[PDB]
Amino acid sequence: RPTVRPRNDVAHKQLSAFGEYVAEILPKYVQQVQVSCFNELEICIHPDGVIPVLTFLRDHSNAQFKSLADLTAVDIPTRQNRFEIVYNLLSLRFNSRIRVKTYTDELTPIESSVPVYKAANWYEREIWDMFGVFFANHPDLRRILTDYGFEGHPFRKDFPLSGYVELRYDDEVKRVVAEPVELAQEFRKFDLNSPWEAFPAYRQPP
Amino acid sequence: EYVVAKLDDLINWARRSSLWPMTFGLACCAVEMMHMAAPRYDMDRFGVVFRASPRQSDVMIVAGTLTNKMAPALRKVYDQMPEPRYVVSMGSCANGGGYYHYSYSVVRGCDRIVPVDIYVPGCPPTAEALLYGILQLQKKIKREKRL
Amino acid sequence: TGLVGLAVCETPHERLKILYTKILDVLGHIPKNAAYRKYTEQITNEKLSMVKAEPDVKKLEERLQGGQIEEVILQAENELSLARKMIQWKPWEPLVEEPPASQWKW
Amino acid sequence: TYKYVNLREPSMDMKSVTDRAAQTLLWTELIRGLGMTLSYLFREPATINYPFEKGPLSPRFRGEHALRRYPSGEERCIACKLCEAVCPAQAITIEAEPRADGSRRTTRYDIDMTKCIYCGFCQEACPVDAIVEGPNFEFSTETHEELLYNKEKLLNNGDKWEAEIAANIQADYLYR
Amino acid sequence: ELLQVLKRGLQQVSGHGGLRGYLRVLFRANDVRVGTLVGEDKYGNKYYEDNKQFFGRHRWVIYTTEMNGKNTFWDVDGSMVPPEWHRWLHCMTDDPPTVKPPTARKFIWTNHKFNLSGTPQQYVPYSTTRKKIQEWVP
Amino acid sequence: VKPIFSRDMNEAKRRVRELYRAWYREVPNTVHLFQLDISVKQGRDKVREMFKKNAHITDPRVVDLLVIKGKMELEETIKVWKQRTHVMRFFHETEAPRPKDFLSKFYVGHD
Amino acid sequence: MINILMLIIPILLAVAFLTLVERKVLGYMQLRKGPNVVGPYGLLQPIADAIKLFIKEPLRPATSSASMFILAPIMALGLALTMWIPLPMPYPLINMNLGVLFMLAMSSLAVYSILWSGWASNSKYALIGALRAVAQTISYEVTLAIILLSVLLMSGSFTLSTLITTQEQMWLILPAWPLAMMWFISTLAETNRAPFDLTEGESELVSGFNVEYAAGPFALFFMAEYANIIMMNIFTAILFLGTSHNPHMPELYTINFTIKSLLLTMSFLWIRASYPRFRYDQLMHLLWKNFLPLTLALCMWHVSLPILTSGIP
Amino acid sequence: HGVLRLVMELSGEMVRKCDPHIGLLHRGTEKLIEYKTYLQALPYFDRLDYVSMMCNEQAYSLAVEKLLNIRPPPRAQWIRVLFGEITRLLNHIMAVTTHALDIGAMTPFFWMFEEREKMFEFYERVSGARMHAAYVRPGGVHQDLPLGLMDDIYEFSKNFSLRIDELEEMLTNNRIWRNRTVDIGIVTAEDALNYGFSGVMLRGSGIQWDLRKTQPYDVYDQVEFDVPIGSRGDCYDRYLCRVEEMRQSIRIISQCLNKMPPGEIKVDDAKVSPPKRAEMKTSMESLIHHFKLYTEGYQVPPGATYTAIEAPKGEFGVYLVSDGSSRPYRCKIKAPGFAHLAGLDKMSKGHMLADVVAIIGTQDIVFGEVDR
Amino acid sequence: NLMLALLTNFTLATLLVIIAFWLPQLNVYSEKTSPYECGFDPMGSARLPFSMKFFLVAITFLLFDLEIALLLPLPWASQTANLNTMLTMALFLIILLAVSLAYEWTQKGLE
Ligand SMILES: NC(=O)c1ccc[n+]([C@@H]2O[C@H](COP(=O)([O-])OP(=O)(O)OC[C@H]3O[C@@H](n4cnc5c(N)ncnc54)[C@H](OP(=O)(O)O)[C@@H]3O)[C@@H](O)[C@H]2O)c1
Ligand code: SF4
Ligand code: SF4
Ligand code: SF4
Repeated sequence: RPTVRPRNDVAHKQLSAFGEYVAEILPKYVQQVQVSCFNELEICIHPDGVIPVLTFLRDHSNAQFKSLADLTAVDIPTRQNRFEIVYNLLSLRFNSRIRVKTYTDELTPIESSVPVYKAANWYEREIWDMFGVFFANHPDLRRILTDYGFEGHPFRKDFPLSGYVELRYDDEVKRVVAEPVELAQEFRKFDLNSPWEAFPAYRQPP
Repeated sequence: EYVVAKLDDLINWARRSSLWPMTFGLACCAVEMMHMAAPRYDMDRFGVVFRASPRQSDVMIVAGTLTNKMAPALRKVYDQMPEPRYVVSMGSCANGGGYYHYSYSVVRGCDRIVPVDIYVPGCPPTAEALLYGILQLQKKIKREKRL
Repeated sequence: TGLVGLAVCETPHERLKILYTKILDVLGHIPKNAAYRKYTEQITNEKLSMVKAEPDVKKLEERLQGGQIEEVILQAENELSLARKMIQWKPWEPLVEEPPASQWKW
Repeated sequence: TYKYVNLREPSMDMKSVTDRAAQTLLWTELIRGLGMTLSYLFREPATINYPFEKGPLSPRFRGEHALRRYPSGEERCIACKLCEAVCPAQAITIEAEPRADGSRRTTRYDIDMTKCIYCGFCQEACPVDAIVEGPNFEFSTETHEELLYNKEKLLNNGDKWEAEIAANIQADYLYR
Repeated sequence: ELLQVLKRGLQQVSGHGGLRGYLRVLFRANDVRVGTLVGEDKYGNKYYEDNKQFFGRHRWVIYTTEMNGKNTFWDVDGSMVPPEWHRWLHCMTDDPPTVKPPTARKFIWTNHKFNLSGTPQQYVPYSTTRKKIQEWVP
Repeated sequence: VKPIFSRDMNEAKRRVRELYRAWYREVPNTVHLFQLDISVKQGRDKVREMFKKNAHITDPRVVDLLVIKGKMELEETIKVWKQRTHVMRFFHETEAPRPKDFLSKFYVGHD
Repeated sequence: MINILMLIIPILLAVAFLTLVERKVLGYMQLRKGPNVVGPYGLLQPIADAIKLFIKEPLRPATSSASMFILAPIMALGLALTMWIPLPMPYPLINMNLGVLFMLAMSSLAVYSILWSGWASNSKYALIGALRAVAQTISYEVTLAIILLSVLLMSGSFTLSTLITTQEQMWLILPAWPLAMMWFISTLAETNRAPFDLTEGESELVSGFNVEYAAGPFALFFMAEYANIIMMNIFTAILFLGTSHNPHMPELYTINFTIKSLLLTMSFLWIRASYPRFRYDQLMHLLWKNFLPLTLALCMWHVSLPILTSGIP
Repeated sequence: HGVLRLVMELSGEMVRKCDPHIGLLHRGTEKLIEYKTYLQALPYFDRLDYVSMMCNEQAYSLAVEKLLNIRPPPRAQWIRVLFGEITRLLNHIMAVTTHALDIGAMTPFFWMFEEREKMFEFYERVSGARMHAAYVRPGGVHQDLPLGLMDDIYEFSKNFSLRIDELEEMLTNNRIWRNRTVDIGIVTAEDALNYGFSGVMLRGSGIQWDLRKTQPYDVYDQVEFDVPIGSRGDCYDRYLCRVEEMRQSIRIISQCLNKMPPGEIKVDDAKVSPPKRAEMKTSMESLIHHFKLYTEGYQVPPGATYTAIEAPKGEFGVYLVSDGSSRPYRCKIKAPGFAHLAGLDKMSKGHMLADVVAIIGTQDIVFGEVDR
Repeated sequence: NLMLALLTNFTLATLLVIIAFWLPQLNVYSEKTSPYECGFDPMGSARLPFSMKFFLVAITFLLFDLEIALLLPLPWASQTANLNTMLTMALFLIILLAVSLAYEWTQKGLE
């Protein structure tokens, strides 16, 4: 392969040792499922204890990650449990990237990462705004990416892209800017979906 | 009769001479709005002097994307402007969202909040095309007060 | 001499040896059958022997740190806090919690 | 690699201390900074006044949209809904009906300038090369209605820019 | 050095126009410069070129008085100059009436039009489809 | 006992009451400090109709989530933030259609 | 009296024609073309602003105050344009019994223009630009009087007429070498277009005495604020410059005096473009902490000098 | 710099608590991309940031390149660094010019914007747009470099070496900057590491860490990189490192000019990258793949991927989650804008209102970053 | 006359205000706002103390300004009186002012 393959796997064997190392501790409280593909590692964590997992990977001698820089969340309605909070972690002394996930429906409150990480609270505000996931024992849960008088959560797949309240006219009122008007221009819903599966091995048995 | 008709053009000549813009740091359009101050394509004392403060300026240039969080903010700034005021909505975001438009937060076209006199269609609004936004403004000011 | 971080590199040897000897005793209180005690000990014992062998040279700081002794001391300073938190919250020794719903494929 | 911003004190003894103290007592280096813009005043400004002089450009440049036509009449656009799908803003709309008998080329063709981020995507996606982007700048309107393009017509009125387009496309085939 | 600088300014005023010509290039035109000219253009554009000065500059060019029906000498915009913007002023090196040949099509507009903006006979939106037809008979 | 949310079924009823007291004292304060707008008497009735729409009570998880959401949209004037008379106005002013009649809505042609 | 009316109308034009220099010289300092389109070299633009800002621009503040606010642009011009009267020139308008005392008193009274503009808006947003304008002026009034006293004891009395006659062979820049360098900084005590300056320009904070004011009062502020820059430039050209006197020919003095002032007029706009703002706290540390012990040491030095070698008017 | 609310709590004039009620520019790119294809979603990344153009899409395309597991052509890899370093000439200039304009300096803003307007000519000649261009694509690079660029880049870089040092003789050596910016918001401890600024800050002061040397993207480690790292966590050292980045940027550009393999611009696979205009008109297979790369385009292999390439401000932590279809359902651009604004709780402790402005400039919170 | 010189400048200055006051008039809507400059509704209504920070440095000016006024005899008094008797007294006031500023160095304040 000259232009076919991006990179050859050589560090993948060494990265697979990490997937065994945390699994050797073996908690039903923490571990569950370990997935590793394309020079990266992914771990999903039981909702009951997230804070003890975040104290791990930080400080530890063999794996010194410490920096819990990026914090994402997945919106998916296929499973019985809806949202999935995904932590993206990076090491500065060790030079490696690892992923931490949660599996619960998280309409009910989830454990916060503020005592472990100082910048995570700002990312926690993003999740509560866009999705509606409350963090227990969180200091100051302020709205950032939402309007001051906004109903619902602006990112959820259950509600339309245009939104319920979005159009703002000045109209007959001298200073008060309107909100209740809901009609917008037509977004063309593309019903395109190609026949035949593009990839082997990804096919699941019914 | 003739002195009255020429005096109205003399008042309009002052707006034809100089107009002070507002530094609306609203999006990427504001970066090209800074390129109006950049020497290669200049309106610096050609007819534009940057100073900010909505109370002193004559023309406000809405430079980018407006949201529902920004709709009450921009509205009273236009109200803080002196009564002979002109709004130049520059960019596709200012004309109805670059992409967006069918998005939840973005207000469509500025005209829903504040009325616009001169439209500039350019996403990356090229400084060459931006120069019309002030030159056509001066050309549009033709006649004020008949009686 | 000045360190890279805000924490100033104070001239103190055997200071690193105190914190590593402290954490070994903490581990031998509650977990013994658990792997958390057995796996952390072999890293610490290998690291402590390197300090005893090297007489205050920069090569001792170059052993799995390479940012002077001050940066390695910060890892040892927070080592006692994480070891005490691991003993307080039962997770390493106990494994009996519930599992999530069978779905993973996207 | 480490470049190091810290100088670790340039002053030491007698000669190295007094000259570093002389610049802080009076000015010297501020007068040296004053002389930096002195030479900048002496050199000519690189300024272009628009109503007479024009700025530099490129053979491939995107401005206002205009659709092309064949040398012996006929609309070059074939109506695919291709450029509609590529469009990230979805500014371009297309609906097609058969043209009298034989040929089947367009009925509705609106490109809204309320949207459009100017990608050159529709210029690249088009197999027949209908939408070719010209070096347009002058566009200013009173209303939104005057701004957004109607069913071809104004887009067909790109004939005043099609002479430049034919020269620009000569740099496009066998790319640059 | 000082004598040649003052002589260069006097020669520039003497070359282009004269006394009445120099005032027209000072009051109406922003920058006054003299050099080579292309000449041939639609309506009546001057189009000057072949000047050193600075990078990305091709002389004064100048806009024509009354191009189509505007009747303005004091007011000028980028609506001036025919299909020739792709050369001389920007991008291309070859001159539009001297070396570079314009391609014939017998479909392109012969007379160049200026943008109306506020003036009548401007841009307009229009419907396209005949839509669903409705019929009622007595 | 999953998930906690904040309180039990009976305790959740008094958490809304505690939130109600703080917001009932703010309607005289949102006129003098902010803007004149409408009225103090009509403002209090606008509060009561908001809670009546939300009144269901079936799960402690749903009720406690409304309290935290209530401690932001009604906390917008507690620590005094800018709303600029466009936010906080919950009731529609420029929206005048309220037709509920098979005879009324069908004449206007909808759905 | 005709002389007073022949010292307001041509002087307001000098503040008007300043707007050219404020973006022509400052423009070439930043390598950009300034005034060009409006006039032959943009010369019709400065007079166009008087038609622009007064006749058509209408604003009065919202919450406002009562009689004060509109009292402040009257206080701006009516205290800064009066400063032209005690000036020695070739010949002064009513030569004062003591000259520089009236110059120092009315300059501190001119500070009130930015002070009363704090109570122009009852809202707290405007008065932060006023409170900053207090400290950026209050400290520099100390040295402004002290450095004067060291020059005044060196040459003549307070009378401005004697300050012209004292410089017959050489300038006062050479004997007062560190003191002349101080009057490039101490002159910028008033809210002037500079790098040191005060709370008047935008940059970081909101514009002081401009955010509260309209266009018409706000336009009247610039006709006073930029007027003080010329005033300090002339005042430096009396205290430190002189060259020649000549009572027989006023023509030889008037040309020579203007060139000396115009070189200083460019120098403040040279300062404005070149350097960033000194910060509210650290401008209070330039003087008081660092420059006040230096000026007083030179004040101590200038007391001894007439006693050491005879120097009494 | 507009759109940063910053509600202040002052015990007098100095700041005790600073809570920025930001996210006012929330355009909502997250949910909007969900309904677009990979080729359709491309120019969004360019219009995310306001300063970086080719540094953006670079993080996005590499994520698609890691999803499809297809390497870009060797020529296209060298153009990506040549334009990856050219964005640093735009970003670090704005990190100085607008930052100095925020303080009160008038000259340096117009000293470098004449250079910047000459810099956009390189963008215009390489792609039809001025600022944001869909030039960087998952198929390596979209279009070839024209013949009138390589003569221009070398001519521009030769005159640039003196031009950058003119700022140092104007700003760094002056007493004004050494009086003001020194000792403001000194954060270098483990707490600075607990905020995670990635680019600058940690790189600017303290930890000797960068992705440019550790994690290669498209032909790295072969090109000699120089990383400026200061001593104190103050605003002056955090400014000096960016200027030292600019003086040690031409070295990368010059090495990119010397090392150029003549070959291919796009990948040979027509499943990912669209074929040539002359290629599609004659042969059949090319035109069908050209037709199918739109409507429902790329067809992405399923699986969650996370990529980060060092921005001149920080990191673009793009997190793509993939389905069978060519629509990427949800992605988050983890720009340093969220990380820098989070630090303002500690940065503004015991500081005046005037130097809080200086904190924004040194962090370079260009509010285009703050969206996701 | 000094009175006629000062009043003519003052009357011309206030007359220019009247020109800008009466000529521009068309409409005055409820459009003008309290804070302006940046926008949004004012969170800090009316007036609040703020204070502090420069309280010590401002007070010292009121104390120092009296001494500089007492230094004003120097160029105007030293003409008739004996210099040797004055030298000990004239410097004396300047010396003690440096002593007060030396006490100002040991903790200057919050400024
Ligand atoms: N006082 C009240 O509020 C009251 C009480 C009872 C009934 N009403 C009724 O309600 C209506 C209120 O209207 P209004 O007084 O508010 O309107 P208005 O302010 O007088 O405005 C009318 C507009 O029409 C134009 N216009 C009218 N006559 C014109 C003419 N002969 N030539 C040229 N332009 C002309 C004017 O333009 P120019 O300014 O450019 O000329 C003006 O802008 C009245 O018609 C009245 O019958 C009012
Ligand atoms: S129109 Fe384009 S350049 Fe302007 S703000 Fe919108 S995306 Fe940015
Ligand atoms: S412009 Fe081109 S791609 Fe679009 S419908 Fe017409 S022929 Fe097809
Ligand atoms: S340039 Fe882009 S946004 Fe504009 S019409 Fe073409 S594809 Fe659509």
